[PDB]
Amino acid sequence: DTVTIRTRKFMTNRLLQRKQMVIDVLHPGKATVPKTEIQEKLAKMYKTTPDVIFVFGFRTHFGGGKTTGFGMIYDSLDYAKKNEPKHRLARHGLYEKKKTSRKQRKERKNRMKKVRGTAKANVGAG
Amino acid sequence: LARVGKVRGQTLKVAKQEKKKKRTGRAKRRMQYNRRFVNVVPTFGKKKGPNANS
Amino acid sequence: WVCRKTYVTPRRPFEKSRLDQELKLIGEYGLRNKREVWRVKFTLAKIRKAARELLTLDEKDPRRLFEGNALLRRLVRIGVLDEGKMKLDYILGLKIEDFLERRLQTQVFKLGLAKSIHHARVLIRQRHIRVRKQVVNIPSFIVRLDSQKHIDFSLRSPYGGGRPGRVKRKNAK
Amino acid sequence: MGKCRGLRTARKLRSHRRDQKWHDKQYKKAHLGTALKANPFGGASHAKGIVLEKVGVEAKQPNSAIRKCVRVQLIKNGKKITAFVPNDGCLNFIEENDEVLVAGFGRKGHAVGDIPGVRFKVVKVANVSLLALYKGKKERPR
RNA sequence: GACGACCCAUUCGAACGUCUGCCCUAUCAACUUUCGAUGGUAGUCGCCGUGCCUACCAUGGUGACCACGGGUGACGGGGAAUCAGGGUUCGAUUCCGGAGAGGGAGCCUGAGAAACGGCUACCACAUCCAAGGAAGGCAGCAGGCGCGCAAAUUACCCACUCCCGACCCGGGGAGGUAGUGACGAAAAAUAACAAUACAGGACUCUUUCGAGGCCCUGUAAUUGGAAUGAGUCCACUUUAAAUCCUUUAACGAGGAUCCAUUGGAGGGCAAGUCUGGUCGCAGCAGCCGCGGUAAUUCCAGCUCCAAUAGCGUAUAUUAAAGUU
Repeated sequence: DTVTIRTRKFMTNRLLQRKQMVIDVLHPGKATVPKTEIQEKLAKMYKTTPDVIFVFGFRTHFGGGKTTGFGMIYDSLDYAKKNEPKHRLARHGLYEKKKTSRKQRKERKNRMKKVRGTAKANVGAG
Repeated sequence: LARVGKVRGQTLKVAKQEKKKKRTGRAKRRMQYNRRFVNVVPTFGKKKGPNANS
Repeated sequence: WVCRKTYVTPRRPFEKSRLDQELKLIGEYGLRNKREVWRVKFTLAKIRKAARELLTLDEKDPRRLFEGNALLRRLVRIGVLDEGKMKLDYILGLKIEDFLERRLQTQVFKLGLAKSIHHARVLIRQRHIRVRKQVVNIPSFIVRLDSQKHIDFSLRSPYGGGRPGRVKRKNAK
Repeated sequence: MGKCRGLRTARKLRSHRRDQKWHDKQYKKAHLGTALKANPFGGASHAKGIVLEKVGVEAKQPNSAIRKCVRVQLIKNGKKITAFVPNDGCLNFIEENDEVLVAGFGRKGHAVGDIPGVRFKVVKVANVSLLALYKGKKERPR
């Protein structure tokens, strides 16, 4: 396919050091393409290269023909890496989580509560 | 004559269950429209009703 | 959250006179049930109630002006009323059938490409039409006046350009 | 007519109406609650009991028939109610010393039809309807 | 810059006090007082005003304009259902105010509590014990027993929304997400189009018969061409991670199955003086009435009628009721 990336209400968001717009996309006989492909084209429309671009949203209307999302473009990596909610950074990997599921935390906490002075057994040991 | 199940336990049981599929929704109203009004049959004053197995 | 009904039931359960009108009206427009009829008549009788207020309010009350002006615009915008009328008395001359002309399935048949009305409803649902750029599947679109000159078939269908169906391409295979 | 039409007679109107409303039959049952205390129901739509024993109940003239009711004791009151059984052969599907579910006729206090002394009927034997027992789309679970 | 402290102002309130507004009951008409009831004077106490309390002194206060007493399946309000006008009925329940955490009482800490995810005692329960003692309060989220006509998962997660802390970092069954879900509401599939075939009206052609005919119509016979999601399902998307939805491959309709039911057909009230069985028996019947061997009402078959992914039944309640 040949697809169009089209702006919508730009802001130069100096305080967070980024540029936030809407990602308005048209697709002719298809719709709903990977988000990875989208940020490539936006890389070569503001020459900021695709590792400081971040996008999300992208709900597709009935019958295809249009999809609309929301995209950020940071000036540098470290401004994204600092600000950015964790799951959006881990969305295309550079971070993870662990931690580890849920529960194993609370049952340990209440056991740690019932000792005093030494809790190093329960932190490793159960 | 106090006995129950009397009338229902001495009657014959028969059937002639359908092979023909009846219509639903839209088309059931379509046939109802055409068969009553858009035929157009009616004649002199009569009592006939839409049923008559008499 | 917030929900409410869009129709009401008749006070009488049966009445030979009533039933024939509801039947023959459904026959013309291809409607599925009486719930598709009473829906229309709720909206209409609502509009007939609002109008019935403003005529009894003082002439050149500010409430009466602002409401009527913006109301009649909406009745003209859907095309159940003319601007050669443009006053509140003609609201009461409005009736049930004029609405149904502006239904999507009615306008397909009347001013487009269809067989009998029963055909035209199926075309709307099987995604072979659009309204300006946008696919629809709802025969109860009620169609604004401006959008009557943009009713076209769809741009991906076997009716006009686009890929054939699975009856043709089956037989090709 | 024949009564005050003063401008300061709100008291003499609103106290009179509050008294003469009690002569109505309907109002007097609702607000005294003697209804609740006297009824075998608590005002609940249904109720549940345990069978005591089948009976035959004679009809009121002109009609002559035997109507095959039951008699039942309740779970939550321990008092006794005489309850009709519907369609032909449904008596057999009720077996003595089991539970049943009862319900009023549809006249809300009064005995219905040509059968006297009965004010209740029966709907479910044991999580199974009289319909499905009668028609044959279900069977006895025992 | 950070922290702390005294006072004043401010903010968030807190606490008392003003005026007006209340359901049923008289088979409740007199009520209240040295066990302070009403007032005066002084004092104690309290954050403060005050019979709040105490001493002394006076004898008042309230009521047919319903007091006092009793009842309430009575938390109050913002509201909800019905409705021409006037009304009637409901308000446990997402917002605001209040009261309470098994039943009573007392109290610590603090700016704020007579706190129960704090404490002490009594009373009613119930648990462990080596019998010496010890420990407990799900009207928090789930879950169990019991009670009944009657009501869901011992699921996922702090990403959203906000709160708490010494804090940009931690925590939160608040809250968000999914599961169960015909309480209820909105949307709208279950076959559309031609061929032949009979069939009908205007027509027009014929004196009529009859024939043609297109705007039709069903209906038989087979079919033919055409279309689509219901399902199945790779991919993308969704999001905390996922599901669903929308978007898209590949499969996916010839009516026999990719199957619409729930009630009714004597009158009220839309539809059988059809066929078989029963014979005042069995049953139906809101009501009026049907059945005693020729049943338009019962039990069945066929046909027909109503509403329709809904319909029936029981009960509370409103409209109908100018029968409050």
